[PDB]
Amino acid sequence: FVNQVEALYLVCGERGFF
Amino acid sequence: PAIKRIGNHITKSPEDKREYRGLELANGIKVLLISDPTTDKSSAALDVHIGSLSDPPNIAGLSHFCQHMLFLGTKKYPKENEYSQFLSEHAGSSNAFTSGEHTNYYFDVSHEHLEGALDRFAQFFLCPLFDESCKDREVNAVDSEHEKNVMNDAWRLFQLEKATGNPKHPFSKFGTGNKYTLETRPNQEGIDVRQELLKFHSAYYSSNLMAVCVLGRESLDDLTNLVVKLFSEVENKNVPLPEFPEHPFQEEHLKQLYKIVPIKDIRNLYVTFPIPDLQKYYKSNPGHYLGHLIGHEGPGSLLSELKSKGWVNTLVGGQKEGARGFMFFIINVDLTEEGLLHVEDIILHMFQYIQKLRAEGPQEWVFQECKDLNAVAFRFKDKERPRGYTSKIAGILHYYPLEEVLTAEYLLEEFRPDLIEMVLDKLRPENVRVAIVSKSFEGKTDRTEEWYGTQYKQEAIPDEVIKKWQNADLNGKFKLPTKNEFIPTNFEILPLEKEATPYPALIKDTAMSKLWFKQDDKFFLPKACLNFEFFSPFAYVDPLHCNMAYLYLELLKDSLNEYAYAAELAGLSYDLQNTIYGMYLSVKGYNDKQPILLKKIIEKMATFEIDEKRFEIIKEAYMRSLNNFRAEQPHQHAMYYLRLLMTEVAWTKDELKEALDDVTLPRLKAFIPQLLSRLHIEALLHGNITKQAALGIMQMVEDTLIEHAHTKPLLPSQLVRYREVQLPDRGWFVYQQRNEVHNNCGIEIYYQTDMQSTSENMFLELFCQIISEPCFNTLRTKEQLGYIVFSGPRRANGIQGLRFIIQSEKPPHYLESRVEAFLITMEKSIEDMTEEAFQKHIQALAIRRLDKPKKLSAECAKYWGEIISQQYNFDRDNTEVAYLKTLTKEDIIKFYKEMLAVDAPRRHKVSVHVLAREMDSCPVVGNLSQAPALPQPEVIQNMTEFKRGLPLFPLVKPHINFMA
Repeated sequence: FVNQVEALYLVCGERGFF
Repeated sequence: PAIKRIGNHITKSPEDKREYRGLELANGIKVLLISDPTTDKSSAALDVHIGSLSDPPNIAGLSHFCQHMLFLGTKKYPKENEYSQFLSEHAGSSNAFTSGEHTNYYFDVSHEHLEGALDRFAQFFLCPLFDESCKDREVNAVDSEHEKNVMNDAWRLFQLEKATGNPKHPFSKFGTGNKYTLETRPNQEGIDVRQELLKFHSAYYSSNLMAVCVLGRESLDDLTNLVVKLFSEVENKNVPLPEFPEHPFQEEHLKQLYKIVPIKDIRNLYVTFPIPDLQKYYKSNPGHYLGHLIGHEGPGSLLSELKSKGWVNTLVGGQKEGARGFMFFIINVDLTEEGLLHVEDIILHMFQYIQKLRAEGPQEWVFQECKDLNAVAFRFKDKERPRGYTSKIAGILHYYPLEEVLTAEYLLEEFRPDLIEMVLDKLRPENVRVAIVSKSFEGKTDRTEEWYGTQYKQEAIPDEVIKKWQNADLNGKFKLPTKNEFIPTNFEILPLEKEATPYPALIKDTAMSKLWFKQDDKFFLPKACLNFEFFSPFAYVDPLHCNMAYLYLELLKDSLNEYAYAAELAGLSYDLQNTIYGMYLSVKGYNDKQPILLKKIIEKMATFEIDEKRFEIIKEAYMRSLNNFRAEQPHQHAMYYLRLLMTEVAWTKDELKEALDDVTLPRLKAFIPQLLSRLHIEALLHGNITKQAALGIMQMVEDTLIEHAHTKPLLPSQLVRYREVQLPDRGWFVYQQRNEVHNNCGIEIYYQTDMQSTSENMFLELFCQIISEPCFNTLRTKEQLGYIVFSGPRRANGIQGLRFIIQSEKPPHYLESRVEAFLITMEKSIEDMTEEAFQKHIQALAIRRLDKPKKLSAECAKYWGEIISQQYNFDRDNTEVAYLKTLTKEDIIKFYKEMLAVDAPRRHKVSVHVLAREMDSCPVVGNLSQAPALPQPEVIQNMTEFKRGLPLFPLVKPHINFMA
């Protein structure tokens, strides 16, 4: 498929299952 | 006066009813105002055009650190959590991110409090405090954030690429930062980080490098006055926009091969080509044209051939952002065991395909097909959620004129074959970079990346290899894509039926299938959502059957891929996956050709013929996938274990891979017919469709299964659902495990309450709303236990409760005590809060629960949630909120005293402790607020024994929904 930089956040808002 | 220019008409989609006004303030800030008289939540976002790429060489992570600090207080609002607390009490939320060239801040909130939120927000860019005390605490949050990425393969590769380019180029910088770079090293060098933060903010947070986007119910004129009043005061330093004309990869960085050792057992090949910045050619996107062709997955594609040879399973190609002045073009693929032995050949094929493009020359019909498709997509674009919408717009206001921001990255304009040839001319062997990731290189590397410790090796590619690639001739197997036949043409919105219902209606109720239907009555777009749940006990009967159900569906999607890719490009999508109760199938997109795709899928699953090669390859990838879970984060393991402990039936990863080896082609072929022989189908068809059409689709699915699979109705007594384990009053259990990859601890605390019900739901949700903000501010901001600190409700199998999740370097038992101390603080905080504050929370929850969906898929998901959980409470929000508004402060206190308090008579607690890699052992039980004394927990040593020794909750009763 077509490609469509890792960026850092202030918080993770949802905790998730994975 | 305070305004320098008011843009002309902002080109928008005709289906878009929101109002737009673009303008540029006298200080240079580019603004996009958005009025939506219906929005339940208003939102604002501001993007500063500078990022980690501008970090001082001796203070890595400074720009990211600045981003964190801006939330901890301003002169106008000193309280370090005044911002987050205000949003919390007004149904709002906020976050921000830092990239190489951008720092984006955004929030949303009840439409009634836009000004109050925006005021507090604007202060971030006017008078930040950068309080010394906050700085010393929050640095731990940054360190913890980096810590969780240290063992993440994606980040390791991300930083490794930077480390293999020009060391003098800012591209080589470490942008996350950590305690060493932000505290330890600076202190040693005699640097004052506080001053540096202020200096950085002062020098770069200039209005000329800022873009803002605000969305609310107010009119454009009122929004204009609001923005001017709060942002025109931002100072303009006329800062030059950072430019990076010299590409990070120079000659000495080309024709290089990198062999890398991954953490997870993954096999990948990364091919990179340095290219000029193509951003200014956005009107024709030559880079996306080449990506479209190179990354295509239809017949004749590079992927199809690489897969046929059994070398790769997936592929992504196209341009990759760099920064102002430089970009990359990539072709990445995963590798099969054989593919890893034929890397040179794979790359040769890559160049043969590229040579095919050169020989055929740029194809205008291809460009036109995409152009027309993008035009259709832009026109019928789903309405976006405010928060994400403003954040995105704030970012692109930096690259496109005010009038073009909405259409910019959507519509294609002119075909530029010359630019395409220009980029294509860069995709040659002499300027290629190759990286191979595989565990097979372990013990064979000689270099270590300083920031993550990545083990790897660098070698120059032999000239004879480069030369062979340069001589790549044409391969008869490679062809240009054929005309896409899935392009939608019928966009008529069928008129609302006279018997149309506001909620889904049961229009079919037989043993074979239960059909829920609702004709879209809000969005009026030529789209539909077709959701199907196929029930069968043979999908999860045991580990072996779970593996086969997965493998079966995975193999089916793999054989349908070439065919489905085209549909996907034409906005027609589908999802097929195995569940603990059977199979899940969802078709979404333009309703036009949905029937064709659906029929194909059902036909295929009922007449599927397995390909041995594909089977062995996918099975091998599945085995690693199961094993790779050991490399997941501590909090991920915690949630995983809790799930296994609390659910009646749940097969572990270990049980699944142990049974995998026994999955043989013959057994899989026998499995399919058995799986489809008996089923029950519960569906939800929602969108631009009529009752008769709905009944028509269902009949087709049934008929296809009956004709090819001889499928028959399942018995109602067979329609079994799993129960949640019922914990004993005053009980406390602890399950402990270790994470062998991450050197950090994780923990999840579960306080089971009771079965889901209107009253129980709102007791829990209101309490969660009340402690939400205080939990984050206490456990993270104040105590800095870790970057990841979470609290909230947990719902599973009709049961529910309160959950806390934390990832920290501190041991679980210490974490446990802290959460317990917090609970005592909250208690006190609730008993002392004013009715005013209490009611504010009730209203905050009310708005959150009543916030209406902006698009069909969001509305559908809610209905689907009610059908899947089998509660069918389609009018839940209205009911529950009505009940919510009657709760009093006293009710919440009692709820806490009887269910959650440390000495609560009905406390039901289980804790999952995930120890850090370097921890050999750890106890399960052990200024700062005072932590209460806890009982001796029962240590769970065997999950099976645990579940067996406890009773199981009953299943929730369905909210009767009478209909034909």
